[PDB]
Amino acid sequence: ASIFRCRQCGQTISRRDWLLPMGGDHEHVVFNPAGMIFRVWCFSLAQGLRLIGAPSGEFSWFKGYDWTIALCGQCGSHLGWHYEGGSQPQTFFGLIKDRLAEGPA
Ligand SMILES: Nc1cccc2c1C(=O)N([C@H]1CCC(=O)NC1=O)C2=O
Ligand SMILES: [Zn+2]
Repeated sequence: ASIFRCRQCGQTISRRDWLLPMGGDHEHVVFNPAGMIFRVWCFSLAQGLRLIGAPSGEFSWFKGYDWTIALCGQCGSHLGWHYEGGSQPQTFFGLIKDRLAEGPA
């Protein structure tokens, strides 16, 4: 249980080693304006995604950061968001825990 894959298809996405304690905890539970609750795990790094469009600050869960939707690059499943434009770090990924599968490298 060291690498994270897309639950829907298997695409390699991230690694346990790349978890990022933002504000002291890698896990942040948040809601969007449609009321959907997400258990977001922050990662300093991820691969295998497709980052869609240009960034937006609207509704951002992380102060100082703008977001882009992050899809699985293989199957299109919405896996989370890429955050940029901030500070320490300038960028990171916020991925929806239950949309990944954990397993051996
Ligand atoms: N405006 C809408 C409308 C529908 C769904 C979402 C947003 C929205 O902003 N986010 C996220 C994007 C990422 C973020 O940081 N905050 C959000 O509320 C959504 O899931
Ligand atoms: Zn996928």
